[PDB]
Amino acid sequence: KSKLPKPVQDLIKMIFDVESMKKAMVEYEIDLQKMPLGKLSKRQIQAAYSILSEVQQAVSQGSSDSQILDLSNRFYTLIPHDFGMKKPPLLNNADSVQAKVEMLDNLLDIEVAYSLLRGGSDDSSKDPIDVNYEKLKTDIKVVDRDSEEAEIIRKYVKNTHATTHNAYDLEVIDIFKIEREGECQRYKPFKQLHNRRLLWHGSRTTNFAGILSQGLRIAPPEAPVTGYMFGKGIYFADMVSKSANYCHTSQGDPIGLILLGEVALGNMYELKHASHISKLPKGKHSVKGLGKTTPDPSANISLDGVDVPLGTGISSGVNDTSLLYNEYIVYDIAQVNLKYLLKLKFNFKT
Amino acid sequence: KSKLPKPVQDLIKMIFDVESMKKAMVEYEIDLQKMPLGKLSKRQIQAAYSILSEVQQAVSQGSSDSQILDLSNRFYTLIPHDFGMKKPPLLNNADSVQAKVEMLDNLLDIEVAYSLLRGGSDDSSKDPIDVNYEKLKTDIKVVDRDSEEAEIIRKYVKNTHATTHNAYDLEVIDIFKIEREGECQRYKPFKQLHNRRLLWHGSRTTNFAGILSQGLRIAPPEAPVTGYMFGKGIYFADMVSKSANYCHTSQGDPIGLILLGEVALGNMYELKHASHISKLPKGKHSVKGLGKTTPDPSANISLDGVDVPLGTGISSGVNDTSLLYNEYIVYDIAQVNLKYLLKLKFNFKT
Amino acid sequence: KSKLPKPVQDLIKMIFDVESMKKAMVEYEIDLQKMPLGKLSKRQIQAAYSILSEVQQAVSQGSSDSQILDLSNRFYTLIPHDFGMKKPPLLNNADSVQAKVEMLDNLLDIEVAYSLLRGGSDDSSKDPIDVNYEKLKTDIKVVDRDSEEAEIIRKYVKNTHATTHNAYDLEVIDIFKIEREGECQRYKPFKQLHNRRLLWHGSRTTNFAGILSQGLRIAPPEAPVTGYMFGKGIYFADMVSKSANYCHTSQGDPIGLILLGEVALGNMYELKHASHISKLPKGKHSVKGLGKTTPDPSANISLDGVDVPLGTGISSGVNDTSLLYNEYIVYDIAQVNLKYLLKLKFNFKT
Amino acid sequence: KSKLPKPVQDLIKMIFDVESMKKAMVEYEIDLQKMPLGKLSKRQIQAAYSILSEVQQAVSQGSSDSQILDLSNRFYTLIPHDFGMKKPPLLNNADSVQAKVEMLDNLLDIEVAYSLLRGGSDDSSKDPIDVNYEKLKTDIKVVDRDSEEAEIIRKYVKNTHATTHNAYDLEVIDIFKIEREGECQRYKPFKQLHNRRLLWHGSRTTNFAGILSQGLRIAPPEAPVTGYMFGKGIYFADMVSKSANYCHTSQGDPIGLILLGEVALGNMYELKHASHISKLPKGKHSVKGLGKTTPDPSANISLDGVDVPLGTGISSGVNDTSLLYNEYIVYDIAQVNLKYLLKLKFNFKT
Ligand SMILES: NC(=O)c1cccc2ncc(-c3ccc(Cl)cc3)nc12
Ligand SMILES: NC(=O)c1cccc2ncc(-c3ccc(Cl)cc3)nc12
Ligand SMILES: NC(=O)c1cccc2ncc(-c3ccc(Cl)cc3)nc12
Ligand SMILES: NC(=O)c1cccc2ncc(-c3ccc(Cl)cc3)nc12
Repeated sequence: KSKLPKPVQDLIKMIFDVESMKKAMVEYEIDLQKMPLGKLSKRQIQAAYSILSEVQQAVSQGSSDSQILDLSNRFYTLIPHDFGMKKPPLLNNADSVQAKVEMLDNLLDIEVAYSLLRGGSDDSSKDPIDVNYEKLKTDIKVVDRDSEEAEIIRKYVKNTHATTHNAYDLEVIDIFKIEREGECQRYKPFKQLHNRRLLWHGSRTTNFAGILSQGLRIAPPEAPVTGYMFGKGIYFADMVSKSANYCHTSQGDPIGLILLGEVALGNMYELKHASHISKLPKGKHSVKGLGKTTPDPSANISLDGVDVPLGTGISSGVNDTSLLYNEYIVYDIAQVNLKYLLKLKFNFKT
Repeated sequence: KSKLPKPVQDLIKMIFDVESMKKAMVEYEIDLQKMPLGKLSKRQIQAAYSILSEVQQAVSQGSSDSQILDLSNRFYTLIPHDFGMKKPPLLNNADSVQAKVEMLDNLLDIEVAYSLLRGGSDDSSKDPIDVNYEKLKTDIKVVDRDSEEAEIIRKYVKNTHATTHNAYDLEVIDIFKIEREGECQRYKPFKQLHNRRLLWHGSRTTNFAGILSQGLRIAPPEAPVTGYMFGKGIYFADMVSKSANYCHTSQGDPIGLILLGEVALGNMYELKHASHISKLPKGKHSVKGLGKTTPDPSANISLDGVDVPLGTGISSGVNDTSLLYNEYIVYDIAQVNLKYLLKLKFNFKT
Repeated sequence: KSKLPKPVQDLIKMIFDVESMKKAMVEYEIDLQKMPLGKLSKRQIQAAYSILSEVQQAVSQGSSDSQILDLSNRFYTLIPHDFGMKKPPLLNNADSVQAKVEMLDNLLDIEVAYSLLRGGSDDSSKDPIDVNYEKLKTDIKVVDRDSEEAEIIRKYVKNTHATTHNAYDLEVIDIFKIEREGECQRYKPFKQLHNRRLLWHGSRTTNFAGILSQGLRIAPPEAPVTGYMFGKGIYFADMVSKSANYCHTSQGDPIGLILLGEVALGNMYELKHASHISKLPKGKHSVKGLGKTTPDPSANISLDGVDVPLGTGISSGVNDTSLLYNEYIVYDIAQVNLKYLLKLKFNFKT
Repeated sequence: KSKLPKPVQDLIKMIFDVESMKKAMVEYEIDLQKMPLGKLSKRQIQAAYSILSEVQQAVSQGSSDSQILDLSNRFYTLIPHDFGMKKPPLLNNADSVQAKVEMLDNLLDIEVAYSLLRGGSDDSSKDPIDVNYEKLKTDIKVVDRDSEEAEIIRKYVKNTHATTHNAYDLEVIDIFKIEREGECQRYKPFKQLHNRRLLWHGSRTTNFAGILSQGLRIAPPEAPVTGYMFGKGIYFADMVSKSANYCHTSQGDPIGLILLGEVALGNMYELKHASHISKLPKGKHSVKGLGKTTPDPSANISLDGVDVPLGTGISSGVNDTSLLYNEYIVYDIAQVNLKYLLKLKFNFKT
């Protein structure tokens, strides 16, 4: 039925916990009585995403309340909502839509874990976990907290944690040398570039499912342009906390998982002001966003090629930037490979 | 029974309407249970505001994370919210905080209608109505549907209806020549001030009972300063529709109330960009926001010592501004003196 | 000699100083020996204007050394310059191409005072002063150092003398009453507009002959819009010293002339930033640049009606705007009506 | 006579012609009468630097008119000028000082030359050439026209010659391989940095005597930051034409001198908008100005650690940058090792 160490089990389930996946669709106010996990789909969410963009060009170009209104109505039709007896919010405030973008985004992954799990259960193998874990196509290699590799990972978390995120705290618990389904032959031609470094990348536990079926993806095409500060692409941080801030956990759930991986940054194009990048300047490969504080460069290990900014993040010279901390964004899925997949508690400050 | 011309009665009961008030609070995601309508308090609200003002300051300074945490919990608790099955919408985005600034503004009058309501269950000289009528300390004397005034007033409504404001059609149902007791007395000084014209003012119907009672009021000190495009004051539009857009009358409640008052402006301070200010430049008595559309002035009829921009919408010749229509914002509750109240029906083309 | 008040004569002996003309040109580095005073022409200078304009819509719009080099040539050949053994300045520094604008302006005026100065002023009856007077086609009368009028002027002068302009002390020598032949008939329409004030206007003395003959003109079309802060129009001030800084007086020539005209402002367009107006917004009849300082408003007095801003300088509530002091620009020449022409002597601190 | 190859003999005499020195002094209107070479002085020029920056602070911090006038006086009273019969320019244009930064910069070297040229003149043996050659304390050797290096340097020129610089062609009259005494080891410590490359530097001929004897240096402490775009440092280009322009040659004086040095940039703090740097963001070594057009990135030609941008100039993604071409700044003089010296003729068609 099984064999995976306890920590692996406490994981394989979280990934397919069809229960939570519901409490999540609920959080976004969905009428789970017309839009259940069973009738989800990329191609549908995609239509949702597209409606959202036809609303960005709406306000911007200045559109008749009629048009603004129609749009908002279609969106709430192709994506049912359960408000109760309260007036359905408006979608013409940029902030309003962005809220929806975040929503539609966290959804994408969900459609996977289910449709991906709504089958494959026939050849009587082992306990439910094995039949799923197997389809992960990800050798969830195990790591020891008292050997070598992990030894370093310890340092990372501890230091890369911002002073402005003192609303909770971390506590290393599980390290697992995750290894995708041959994403190796993919990230190899992307060695031809300097700048190999391990950065974070947090998310919602309900998401870490498809993050393995076909790793970190970039906002599909139909996504709104002004949806991201540096455009549609994979985002990374050299500050654990900041990336943790993307786990979204409450007092009754101080236990989400994070991830660590290296990207082929090559020659990074660093901005200090928001820009919805479409094409990289010729010669450039990635984009860095200079924040007001940064892992002290004076100190930071490395090896095997990759680099690690694990120095008491101090204040950089940049002082006309909008960001508070750094950001790294590459625009080619094949320009990244996942190495380790942590997980720790968030014991807040209620 | 009653001694108010039929229409004036349908009005008394409409604004002093029991059920609607509760119908209005629920939709705001308020938990009637823990938040009993008969428990609203003038100070209980001003306490809420200040929480918001602190929530937007620290957010516009990327301060700490233990600010939104604590501050968010507090608010939702002071003002009992029943998200039912949804997750408490953190007020971090510094955007959903505005929708909150709004609600309170509303709650303010709701709170006044009630108190004012619950205070005359004693003597019984006439129908409940007439009793609640002597409470608005105002003279609501109907206007002869067929006369100059109606013609003027009605033509005003029709002419300054803006195009981009398509989704609803307007049709005057009845005009009321209101006269708040004493308003005439404090407005007296300001009539020696040049530049005073009839502008519009919309609002939810459950706020009128308190408006006719204590008149138009600025946001309290406690409320944020970045809550209103041009600071805390009494707003006015010269575009009927624009001001009607603030009645929030839906398919279910197709009729709202619009207020026509006389404003002592004088030396206006032009602006094309939103600028949250707390004071006027020397020699400045009001602030005027420039819209790309405005009433043609060559048609500014002068109701004896008062102007009326009944001039059909036209191009102002300004274009680098961020307003599609004008706004007038006074900062002394005395510079105002309401003259007309009107009932209208909204014909939606959704 | 002549039946003209001694004073009126000295004013004439002033404006009609030919030698002082060449002096100007010289200070500009012009080659009199190639461009003799008697060789000036309006089309020349005008055609010179377009070159500067052509540099604008070229220089900053991205250019080629060849062009700037070429256009700079076309310019310097068209208008001779003597720099001696020193490679002549190349037009492409904005501040550089800008002086040429300040240069050309002063030039267009010299030519007018010149062609006028000699067109038929050598008759029997009376001498030159008398003959050249009538050329001015403007009544000129003396005002007494005791007339309520003079007391207003003097008051207006000393009170509105800015504080940054501390490099000289003023002293009114001879006040004069004037009236251009047929300007009243030209100002009659606007004579019935609102907001009329006594604003200043400073100019180089050897320009007056043309002004008292042609009235204050607008920089010809062919001038780059960018060569002027608020588009091409007439400029006035409420700080005597702001327009006085334009009389181009040295110690050699410490006595200058300044104007007090009646301008029909109407609806001003309150701008605090700079823009190169080409068209005006509806209803607008002028533009008023906002400055950090301004005359005290409650100090405004009135002479014959016209609001005169003789109120001691005050800090305005508009601090961010570019201008340190106010400005007024009208774009139709008929909105101005010269009344008083002063004759004051600077006391320098150079 | 001199035992040095004639070509070298020409450069020594050229960069020591006391006449072309004076031609310089006059180029700036400097009064040679009351301000002759022999009277120049390190202390003097420096003191004017302080004044020059006084004009900066006082101008960007405001003040009044009387002060601006006094500082200029103090400047001219220090460095005598002869403005013929023109109006003595006023320094306040915030860039009218820039032209003075240039002057004072030149004056320092011009002064140096003269000083070296007199500390060892009354000697006897060979032509004063070998006498001045040794004073430079820098080995100079001719690079054979058909020397492999020659084909590379020339390639660089013809390739990195900007298209907007079409007001002159370029021909390499001479190529030199110089080696300043001492500079080989004060640079050694920076030979460990990364991104060491060949970059251009163009300056005045009368300026080279000191440059070879003191090496390229950064503006003094007294000197004002406002005089430079990215602060006091040593600048470089990768577009020979860009550096060419700084040789200030004319149809009269067509021959100029430009340098090729290998700068140790390391980790560049890349900007794209004018900024007067003070501190260099941690981890940053140099500064890079981004240009709209740039030497083809995939054409780089490395020479052991030292990269060479000889690729034709094409376009880079950057479009919001304020620059037309790249730029390079190091804020430590020891971070630059001079290598070659070209003597080239310009070819204008004017
Ligand atoms: N993923 C990270 O750890 C992460 C690190 C750093 C910056 C990020 N900026 C935006 C987002 C982001 C998160 C969720 C969604 Cl839906 C869109 C963008 N993530 C980020
Ligand atoms: N209501 C009007 O007639 C009105 C007219 C013009 C401008 C306004 N700007 C802001 C608000 C406003 C609306 C809702 C809330 Cl809660 C606060 C302010 N109202 C306005
Ligand atoms: N003329 C005034 O008295 C005067 C008053 C007020 C503002 C002005 N702004 C610019 C110029 C101005 C002056 C000379 C040149 Cl050549 C161009 C513009 N004059 C002004
Ligand atoms: N030297 C170059 O070829 C050169 C290349 C690139 C940028 C430069 N920016 C400023 C200056 C500069 C140097 C001295 C002075 Cl006085 C003024 C400007 N030179 C530069």
